[PDB]
This record gives sequence, C-alpha cells and structure tokens, in this order.
Amino acid sequence: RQCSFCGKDILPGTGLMYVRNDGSLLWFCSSKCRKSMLKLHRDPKKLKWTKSYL
Amino acid sequence: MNVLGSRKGFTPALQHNSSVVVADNSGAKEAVIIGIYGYRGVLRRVPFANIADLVMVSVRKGSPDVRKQKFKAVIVRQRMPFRRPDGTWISFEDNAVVIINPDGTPKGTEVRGPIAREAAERWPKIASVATMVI
Amino acid sequence: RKLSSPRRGSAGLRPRKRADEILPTPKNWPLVNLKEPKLLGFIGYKAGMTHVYMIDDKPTSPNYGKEVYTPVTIVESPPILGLALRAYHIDSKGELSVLVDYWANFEEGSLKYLKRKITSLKVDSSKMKEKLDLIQKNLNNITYMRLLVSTQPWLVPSLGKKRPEIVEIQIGGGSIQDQLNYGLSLLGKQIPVRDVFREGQLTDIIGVTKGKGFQGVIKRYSVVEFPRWHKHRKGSRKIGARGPSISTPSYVPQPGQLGFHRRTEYNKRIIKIGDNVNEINPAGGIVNYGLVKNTYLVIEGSVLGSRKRPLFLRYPIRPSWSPESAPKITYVNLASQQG
RNA sequence: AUCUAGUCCGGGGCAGGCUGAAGGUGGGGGAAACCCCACUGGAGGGCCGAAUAGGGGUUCUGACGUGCAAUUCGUUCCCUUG
RNA sequence: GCGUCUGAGGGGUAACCCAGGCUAGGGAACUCGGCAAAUUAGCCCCGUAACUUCGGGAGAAGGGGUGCCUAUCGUGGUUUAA
RNA sequence: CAGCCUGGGGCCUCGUGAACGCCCUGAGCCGGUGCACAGUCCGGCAUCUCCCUACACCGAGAGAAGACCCCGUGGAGCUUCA
RNA sequence: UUUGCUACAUCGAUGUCGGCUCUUCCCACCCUGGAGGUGCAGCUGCCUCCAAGGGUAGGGCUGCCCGCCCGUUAAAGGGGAGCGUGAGCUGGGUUUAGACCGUCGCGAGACAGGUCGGACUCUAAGGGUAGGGAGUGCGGACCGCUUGAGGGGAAGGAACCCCUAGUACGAGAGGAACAGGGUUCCGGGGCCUCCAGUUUACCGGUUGUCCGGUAGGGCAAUGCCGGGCAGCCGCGCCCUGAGGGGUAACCGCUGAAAGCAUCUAAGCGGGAACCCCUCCCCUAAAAGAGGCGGUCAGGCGCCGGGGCCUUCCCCUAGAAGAGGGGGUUGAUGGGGUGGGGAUGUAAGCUCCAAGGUUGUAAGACCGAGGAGUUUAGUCCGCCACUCCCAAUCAGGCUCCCCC
Repeated sequence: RQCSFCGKDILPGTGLMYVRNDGSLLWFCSSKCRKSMLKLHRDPKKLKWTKSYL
Repeated sequence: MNVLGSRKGFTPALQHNSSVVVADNSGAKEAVIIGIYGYRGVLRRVPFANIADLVMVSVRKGSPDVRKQKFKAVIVRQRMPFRRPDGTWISFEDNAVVIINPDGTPKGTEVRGPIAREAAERWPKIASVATMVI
Repeated sequence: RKLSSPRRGSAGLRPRKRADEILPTPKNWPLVNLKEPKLLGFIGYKAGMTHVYMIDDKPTSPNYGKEVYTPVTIVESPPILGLALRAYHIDSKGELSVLVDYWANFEEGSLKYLKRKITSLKVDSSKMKEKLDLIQKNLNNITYMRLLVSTQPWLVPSLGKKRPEIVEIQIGGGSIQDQLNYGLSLLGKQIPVRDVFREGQLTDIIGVTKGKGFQGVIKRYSVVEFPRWHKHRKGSRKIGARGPSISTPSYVPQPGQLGFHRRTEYNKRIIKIGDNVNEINPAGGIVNYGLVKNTYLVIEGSVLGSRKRPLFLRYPIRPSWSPESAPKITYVNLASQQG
C-alpha cells in the first residue's frame, strides 16, 4: 500500500495507519510523512521528493 | 468476554485521572477514569488500561442527570499506537469510552465514530449498535 | 510503613563479573533422548536481525494457520572441523577426568590456521597409534564420548579474524562402541550444520552478552530514582541505606560492571536453513556487519551477544514442545537497515 | 562614633517610558441653572523599568560550607520624585 | 584594551556530581505544600464584570493585526524660506 | 518511569603541595560473658599476599569541658505587695 | 511489638517524630499449597491442623502514627533489626531567640492552649561491600581443552478465559471439580527487525549585526525553527518445563499387647508452593591445591634457537589495567571507485515577475520571488571491491626439560 503524503510504497510490517473521527484512513511510510501532514501541514505538490510534484 | 483468549494487551495508554470522551448518546460528554477493573500491580505504579478494557469513570461534563455519577465503560479508541498480530500499527485521533449497563449492554442507543475490532469482538452488545468498526 | 516491594535484581546471578572466555561450553547436556549417534550442538556467528512472515505451526496457538509477523536473528554457520576424539571415565578418586585424547590431522588436515592457537603436534610426535588402543582396551568403563571441533573463521570475511576457536561437543546415540565408530568418521572432516540440526527444531543458545562497562545502580539493578526535590537535591541516582548492621554489611546494590556476562537461553526455534544468500541479505549490507556468504540459520526471536559474537547452539534441555518440519515463510524483509 | 545609631552643616546623584488632578479654549444642547464631547495643561510620599546607574535582600530552605569570602556567588525577586 | 579574573596535557570522554536542551501516551496521579520547571510576554486597533471611599478596579477578562518586495499618499521640521 | 545529548569536574599523565581522625595496628563474622550492645575475652565457623576504581553500612565514625535536666548556703539583667 | 515501675550504662554529647530509598528476618497464616469436620446437596460460608517457597498494590483527608473513606484485588496479614537506615536525602512535626490571641498574674511574665516566621557541617587511616588488575604456591618455561568437592537462586509466582459443561447436584432458583489448552499481569534474563525517544555527526530555512555588495563565513551558552542516519534506549520485541528422592499434618495394610477390637507398639504402604537432586550463575588457593594433547631444533659453558610482552594498524572490549583481532605468506585503518542512506533540489546561466527608471521608438536596467538545467549540491562515527599509502624500525623478559 501507498503513503498518503509522498505516494510511495509501504512494505508490510512498517508504517502507521491513522484513523480520523470521520472514519477516513491515512497511511504513512515514516514519521517524516506523518509530521508533514498532521504537524507541519506542508503541501506535497511543491516538493519533488513526492510523487505528487508533477 | 469473547476475544481475551488472544494476546489482549497493547501499549499502556490510559491511567487513573486520565480524561476521555464519551462516544455515545447517553448524555455524558467527558469523564475521568476512576478505576481499572482487574489490574493488580507493584509499588508506586499507577494502574493502566488500553483498548477493550473495562473501566470505572466519573462524568465531569454532561446532562444534569448523569453529571458527577459513577459508571462502567469500555475503551474503544486510543491515541497511542498499538500493533495488531499481523504486524500493522493503528492509531486513533482521541481516547474514547462507551458507557455500559452492569450486565454489559450499552446505555446509549448509538455510538459515535469508529471502533476498534478488539472492542467489538470482546463486547458483542456494543458491536450491535456500532456503525463503523475499524 | 514498610509496604511490600520485591527486591531489585536476582540474587542468584552474583557475582556479575566479566566472562573469562568468549565461547563458553555447556556444563550439562540433554539426555540420550532415544536417538542414534549424532552430535548435540553446533557453533555459529551472530550477524544481524530482520523479520519474516510465516504461517503458524503450533497446533495449540491462537493464530493457527494464519500469517503472523515475527522477528528473526541471522546466524552464519560454515562447517566446523573435527579435530580429536575424547573419552571420559570415572578414574580413581571417583571423578570424571579425561581418559585420553586421540588426535588425527596428519593424514589429511595439515593446517597452519590451527597453529595460530596451538603450536600443534610435530611430525615426530604423531604417536597417536597407541592412544586409540587405550580407548578400545578401556571400553566398557567409558561414560562419555566428546569430539573436539574447530571453527573456520577464515571463511567469513566480515569477521576479520583467522585464528579459530576450539570447543568440545558431546555425542549422544546408540552404544558406546557405536559412538566410537561414529566419532572416528568425523575426525579430520568437515561437519555441515545440516548433519546436526533440521528446520523446525528448538535449541539452547549459550554465549556472552554485549558489554557495557562500569555502570550505576539504576541501570545495573533498576533501582528507583529519588522522587521530586531529591531530583533537585544532593544526588538522586543512588540507594539510601547500605544495610543496617556490622554483620558483614550485606548484599545490597552497588555500582560496577554491566554486560559481557555468560548467559543461556531456552527454546529458540530454527525456522530455516539456507544456502542462497540472496534471499537473506538486505540492500546495502547488514549494518555494521557485512554480507552473508555461507550457510545461515534463521532463528526466531532475539539472541544474546553483539554482532560477530561466537554462539554455541545446543539441543533443548527443557523443551516446551516437539515441532514438525516446515514453518512456511511467505515474506522476508530485505529492505535497507539504514534510514 | 574611620564600623554602626541619631542629628546638624556643606556637597554629588536617580537611562527610558505611561497615566493625565485642578485650571484654560472651542463646539453641541436646552430661557435659565447647568450638562455632554474634543483638545490644551502637567499634579501625585501615582505606575512599568538599566548584570556592574544607585539602593534592598524574598524564593530555590540552589552552590560553597578545612570557602573566593569569620557572611560570598548564582537564580528568582523588591524600590527607584521621594 | 585584553587572552594574567595567571597551572597544564590525554581521553569513542566510565559511575557520579554542579549548570543546560529535548521527550511518545497521560497531565499534579508527586508532595507538608504545583517547591522547582513550563505557560504568557513588545507595539497598534477593538473590548472590558462584580465591587467601590466614585478617585479606582484596569494592562481586568477577552478578540484581531504585525515579515519581505514594488510603488505611493498625508502631516510636520530645516535651509536669509508665510 | 525513565531515556538520550551538551559545558565544567571526576578518570589517566606532568608540576605545586596541605588538614581532621591516631593507647596499639593486633580490627572476618555469628552466638554469648561482662556496669546489662566487644577489634582484642569464651565457643565456633571462616581466612594465600599486594594494587586500582567505586560505595558510604560499621568503627556506640570526626568536629565542640551538653544549650535540655538537677545540684552549688555560684552569678547577671528585669520586676514588685520581698 | 504498648503503657508504666526501677535508676544499672552513657551529661569533656551514641544527632531526638514522621516520610522517602534499600536490605534482611519472625510466625501468633491475610492470600497462594495439603488434610479434615460441619447444623457440608451444589455455589458460597464457618472452624481445626501442617506449612514462612511466592505475594500483599493505587488514591482522598491529617505533619503525622492510628483511623475514616473511594475504585479495584487471589489477598490488598501482623511484627523485629539502637521504635533498621539524617558521615543517604527531606524538614511538614517538635524544643531557642521575633510576634499575635485567649485565660492566668499587682508586675516582670506563664501556659502545655491556638497561630505566623525561623541554619541540617565533614576530602573516608581501618573493616565491609561492588567490580577490575599483578605475585607467590600447587609446579622447570609455555600453548590449548576440561572435571565438578564446594558456593548462591524465587527464577519464577498468580489470576482470567476455553472446553469438561449449562454437565454432576438440586423442587426450582442456581451451579462445580480432576485431566487437557490459551493468554495477561508482577518478578528475572536479554535484544534493536518494527515502532517511539534522542541524535551540540549532518542537511535546510530564517532574525539582528560584522567581514565593501553577491557568494562564503564569525557571534548571539547549537541564536532560533524544521527534518534527521549509526549508536544508545522503552513506550517496542524475545525467552522464562517438570520430574525423582525425603518427609509434615495426616490417611491406610498386616498385627499383637489385651482370645475380641485396633493405622502402631514391632513390621509395611501412601502423602504438600516444604527440604535435597535434576536446571541456571561463580568454581583447582579444593593443601587430597585434579585430569588430558602438544612445544622447549642442533653442534662443540659457547655458538645458534624457541616462546612471551611493549612498540605498529585496530574493535567485538574498555575508568587505568585487562579482553578480542591484523601485522606483507596481509584486506587491520585510511585513499580511489561502486552500493545503501540524511536533507530537500546548490552556485552560475536562460526565461517570467507586481511595478518603476530611462530611451523618438526598438531596446536595456532594478526587482521579493517563480520555472528549467536538477532526486540536484553538500554530507555519511554503514557495506563491497581494489595493495595506491601505512602496518616499518627498535627495545625488554624468559627458557633449551626428557633423551
């Protein structure tokens, strides 16, 4: 499955699933992606280490 | 009750005097954990609890007829990450409980928000009124 | 008023001293366990650790027939070299002394790697002919047979050493005469790991743990640090009282050496024995070790010691159950261990 | 009475800001008395504030306690037109 | 003007002590006691309760704004200068 | 319910260079004896010699002719109806 | 283990309440284990005997101790150690000097009544303890492997759930146990794959100022902010049987004294978390000071020689010592080249930029910033290959036994 910030593949047995009060799910490959959505709120379209840059 | 026979034990998320939200329409909104059913510990340690545990709570915020009263509740969501036996880590947005009657049936007729499966397997009456189970 | 709290640490492990050798030998061995002549242990080197996904084997387990996630330790195990044959008897004084050792390297097995540890026998002193007939003369009052084996570290490049380690391993099986015949066939040969163990078995691990130097009492015994003000107040990382009496002021916690102790583990299962190292090596190498290139064992759980630690693997002496073959593995984590 | 207590005589000082008393002027109201607003004015044992500007000596029952020192040092604080 | 608040060197820098930084989940459950530490914080605009000796309370409480760049406008000073 | 990191010490080396404990050097410990809690006495069980770091439980540890209490045909200041 | 009684010891001092920290013991047994009785149907009770191996927790109120109370628990037993422990802390209580109140006193003043404020010194000769190094003995100098007198341990303890079984039992209501499985909590020992913390290695952003501007840097206790590898760590993960012998309380057999009866007197059999062995950790300074394999060439005290250590390159280890390796017959550290990673896409150049300055126009000049070159540039206390560089020189100690 795929990271919700950077879009890359999450190998089994690693990562984190985050559950929000509306029932939606978020997948994170590392803490760097978890912090970049839940804490820093940076957007991924401006970073070219992200699959969403283009 | 029904799924404790597996490895029912996770990260120690909650304690005495920890605050939780009441995820049902019983009337309460916020509570404070007063006792943990079943724990027996060591010198200086505060008893702990995680998902699918029975607790005693005291309602701090809610309707006048339930405020400042003691009830039984089970933990359904927790902020601190915990790992399922298939190796996946789960994490919720807040710590929550649902208030039950002495025989195990929910006091409210509706449950707000998602519920962990370990809470739905151990407490079948709660799973009957829960809409979404994670 | 004098509540109850258990003591800090075990009173049976004192002294917590440094181990006097890096490769310990078991003092006790499992019983015959109704088998035919074979060795009861092997020698390996700890490499690293990863995690696999297997389908559960334990028929009583709650997760039976389901894919569960398990950590594993990787142990590199080249063949060992059989050096000598050793016979024990109850001598006068009624002890368990050694009767004689029968060495055999000259016919084939001329090694100078072996001289980095022992300035071993000259051609002049190859009079081992009459050591063997002493064993056969004094048969029927021999109690144990043991084989001296040698590791071959020169076959492990990540393990930057060439002098070997010498230990002795016990034979358990049929009769004494039957065991003498088996021990003479291994003498001077190379013993693969598959001649001893098989996939699915349980083992006992003996070795030396990671050293940590002189340490305090909060790490050595996990005593409680002084609360509030005392966290601010004249020293907190200590015990208050050192006993009541002048009775040889007693065994209370003190600071000193932590780690590098000889310890033992029970019931560690072997999940796989492999030769194709491309199925175990992660991307970029095992961090701080290197690459596996010999036969390896996949052992589920943890193992005492640091990387490149010699480990003695023994038959289980208080086994919990008796497994069968094939704990099927569906996934192995080959991702990089950096980052 | 070179310390310290009180007094008398002759001297030297208190960075930088704030609030805005009486009094004064101009609008707006109502006959009147008088009221409202804006500005000006610069009072008071008023207020905030400089390690080492000066003065004090509350907390940590902090450091030191055969000291730097027979009373000091650090932090947290108190006063500063009388 | 000084490196003279006049002893230096080595150390993958042990335990521990004196000063300091950060910690997941919980948030006073610690303790005689929230001690210590943390939080807040400058300036402009809006807004400000009970009580009151009518002067105060009051910076009550609370809410919003603030950087950089490119151009402008208004008010005032000064220059032999309405 | 502790963990990791940093400055100055501690640790190893060169130079300078003290103080308190001291009948004695003879001081392992357990049960006793005895002015009633012994390093030294009795009965046992132990015990090869030296050096380094760390800890402060014991030496009724060190430091001060007990401020408490009583006595002395000892004082001093205060009081008054001596 | 209280409170008194006595006045033997200490008045040129044995620091005087409570709490915290840490250790150990008693048994008069609160729970866990065994057996029995009952006004013991079952579940739950009550009582008696053995037994100290393990446990006995979290809070509100008070300086407390006691005590009352809250939610749990298998149970939340009771005592000793100079009322264990201030050269370990604390300083709420108490017993100095300052002050207020009530009562008492002509007064100065008193209370055993209340209240506010009030200092906690020391660098460890000796012993003990926790660890780490040398020496002599066994036994001429060395290399290697072992045994298992002795010693220590709690290394494990407990609860919940499944089935047995809605069964036995009981009118119904209610409602077990043995055998066999799983898990969790408390204790013990370890580890870093996952996750979490840290990460004054490193990468970036940005404020004030200084180095003429850009670029690159100094300072502001990393200036602050964001991310963060290795390592270390817990909030993460792994391991943590039972059996044999001897018994306790007792239960039985055969059996008389005492024709019968009788578990006891002779003579036997069973029987506990107890004790000893199995298991784990230290063990030949065990004086009976153990056993086993190998080296100490050769020539005529000398020549010659073997071994060990420092120096040299290091890390698995490390306070100093020690330990574990490599030393050209070599991959031990560095360099070079690849791999795998951390930040987040360098400087310079080209195009655009809200506007403005010019210029007859064309055009060029300033401009926070945006895009391209560009998964860039910088960095890596990780891995692989490759003799390019360096493991060189030098010094000291001790042996040649048997034949």
